[PDB]
Amino acid sequence: DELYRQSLEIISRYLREQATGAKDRSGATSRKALETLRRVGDGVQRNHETAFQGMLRKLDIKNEDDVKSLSRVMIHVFSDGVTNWGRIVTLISFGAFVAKHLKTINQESCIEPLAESITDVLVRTKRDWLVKQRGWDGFVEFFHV
Ligand SMILES: O=C(O)c1ccc2c(c1)N(CC1CCC1)C[C@H](c1ccc(Cl)cc1Cl)CO2
Repeated sequence: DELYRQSLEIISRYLREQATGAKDRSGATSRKALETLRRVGDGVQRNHETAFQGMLRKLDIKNEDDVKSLSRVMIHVFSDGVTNWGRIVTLISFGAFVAKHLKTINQESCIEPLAESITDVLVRTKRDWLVKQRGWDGFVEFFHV
């Protein structure tokens, strides 16, 4: 699955850099995908901060067996709705928000697994749409400014 490896690399690096605050095959897209993500994902976290605040709170993340359980509550929400790049970035954006919180409570070791949960669901349930959109090229294309 190349579409998956690439999605995991992107979402993973975004999540890791967002939490750490420090930067870390299908090259000439991934770099633009990550670039677009930083821009719009940051916007989404900013303009939607109080809703993110409240959700993180509703979630109550205290430890490792809180992230695992997460997938339940997460598939529930990304899966209810229409497919568009706007709901995908909010999916990944909140993921970034959770990652920020994890490094706060010493559970940075659960960031990569978190990025996996997110990636598994994004490409497991909308893989065909992604293929249709030409993957991350569609993403970058959609958000040009
Ligand atoms: O309604 C939408 O357009 C919408 C689209 C996607 C989306 C969400 C809302 N949610 C809910 C909102 C309120 C706080 C963000 C977060 C959720 C989610 C993403 C990542 C993790 Cl790590 C856990 C969860 Cl639970 C699933 O991703």
